[PDB]
Amino acid sequence: AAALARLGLRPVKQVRVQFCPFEKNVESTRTFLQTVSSEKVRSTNLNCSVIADVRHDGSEPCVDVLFGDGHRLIMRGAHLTALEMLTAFASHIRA
Amino acid sequence: EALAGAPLDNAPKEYPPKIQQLVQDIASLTLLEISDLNELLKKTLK
Amino acid sequence: PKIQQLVQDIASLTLLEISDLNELLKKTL
Amino acid sequence: PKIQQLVQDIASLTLLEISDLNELLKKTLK
Amino acid sequence: KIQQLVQDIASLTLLEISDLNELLKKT
Amino acid sequence: PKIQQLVQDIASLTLLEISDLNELLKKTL
Amino acid sequence: PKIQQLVQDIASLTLLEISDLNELLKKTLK
Amino acid sequence: KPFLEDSKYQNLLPLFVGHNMLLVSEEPKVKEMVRILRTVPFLPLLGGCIDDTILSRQGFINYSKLPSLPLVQGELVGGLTCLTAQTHSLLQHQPLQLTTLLDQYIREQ
Repeated sequence: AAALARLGLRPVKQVRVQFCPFEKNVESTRTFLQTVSSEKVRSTNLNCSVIADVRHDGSEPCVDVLFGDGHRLIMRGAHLTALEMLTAFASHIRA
Repeated sequence: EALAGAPLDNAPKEYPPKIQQLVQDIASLTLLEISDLNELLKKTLK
Repeated sequence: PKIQQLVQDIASLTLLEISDLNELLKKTL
Repeated sequence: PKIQQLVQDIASLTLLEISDLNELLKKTLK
Repeated sequence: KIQQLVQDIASLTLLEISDLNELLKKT
Repeated sequence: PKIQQLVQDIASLTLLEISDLNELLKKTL
Repeated sequence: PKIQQLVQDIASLTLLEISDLNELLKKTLK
Repeated sequence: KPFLEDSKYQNLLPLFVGHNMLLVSEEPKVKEMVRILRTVPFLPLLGGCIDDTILSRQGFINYSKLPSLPLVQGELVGGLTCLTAQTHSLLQHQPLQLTTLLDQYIREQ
């Protein structure tokens, strides 16, 4: 979270987190939400909009990231660790 | 015993067996029995 | 027939059989 | 009783007979 | 008589009543 | 009494006569 | 059964359950 | 976790992963909490339990859109008596059909 705080969310304009709470394989994505929805990272720019769209219907967990440019980052965190997702996100932001 | 509710979003509204038995009893019962049931229901609430 | 006798028959009739009476009456009338 | 015999009995009765049917049936249930 | 005509349909059976409206629809 | 002349009575008679039929029918039925 | 105990059962169930009752009668009746 | 692992409400165990909180109320006042959560999108309503039955966020919004109890309780009696009401209406309509037809013929004439 501190690493993401240092590396501000300048290029990204929108982030969306979708998960099924009853599903056993969502905890990672939930952790990701916990990291991305903090003041330390959110107060870098108010251009970013964090949306949490939690659903009950059986579906694969996934997070969506919209950049200012043509960059588009979707990743399914069903079998992805939170730390791995954060590192990948940071690398994509670096561009 | 657990509720085990909300099996699926698209589930066609599955019902417990307990809620089903009273429905069958009302249908089998005659109108005279239903008439007293309706009057008592009206007395309780309107 | 008798008005009172038919009323008792409807009262003793079950709910499913009640649904049958209206369908038959509608087709005839 | 029988479903068929009730239908013909109601049809056979006149409107005044049905008028008394309506009052008695409503009073039974209210 | 107006009352007599009213009494006629009043004393008619349901089957004859069902014939009345159908005949009315035709003409 | 016969079904035939009731229908002819309804159509042939004037509007004020058929109006009197309705008000009599309300109190009977 | 008993007329009274049926009345208490209907009121005892909450909104979610009695909502199923209303739609259940529609499919069985009509 | 130990409390709910041996209870009726063992279906809420997957809900409790990571940071969690419980919004508790004697009465189901869902509409206002929903409308104030709408302000801050990042907050997810994971689920819960109302009137001894479990429910999801989709179910929560369905319950919020739902009307109150007393009108449904009253309509229960109407639904029960609908069969008798339909039979009475079918008995009524045959004599009433003649009066309606006469009234229509007044317009035609």
